[PDB]
Amino acid sequence: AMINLHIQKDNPKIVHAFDMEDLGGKAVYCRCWRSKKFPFCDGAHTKHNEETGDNVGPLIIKKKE
Amino acid sequence: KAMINLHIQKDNPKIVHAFDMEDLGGKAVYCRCWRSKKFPFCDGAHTKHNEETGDNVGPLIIKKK
Ligand code: FES
Ligand code: FES
Repeated sequence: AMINLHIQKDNPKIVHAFDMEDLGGKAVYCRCWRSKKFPFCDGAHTKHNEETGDNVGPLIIKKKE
Repeated sequence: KAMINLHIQKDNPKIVHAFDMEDLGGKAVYCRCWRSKKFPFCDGAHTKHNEETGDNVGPLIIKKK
């Protein structure tokens, strides 16, 4: 069973590379591949966890202050 | 129907990782397939997942400019 079901299925390996300056003060990244704002988290993991019984959540990268 | 995460910290109801940009050093490669033995970091387990399921998931790279 696949993890990603709809994102850029013409791409054989979806990879996102960012410079830390592109994150600003905080970036919240999607790790469930259900977000409408992918690679960013939009809270779609909540609906996925409720329907499948999963426990996935996002990745948060922020500035120290 | 089926879950994304199968074995990582199943006692945790929502797996979230939060880092300061200083904790990344020069480059961090984050897992988005939940198959890595070094989770939240990518160990290349996505290649085996993509080969077996026909998926196209890949990691998230955050680096210094
Ligand atoms: S929407 Fe995918 S982890 Fe939040
Ligand atoms: S091991 Fe999960 S994306 Fe590389």
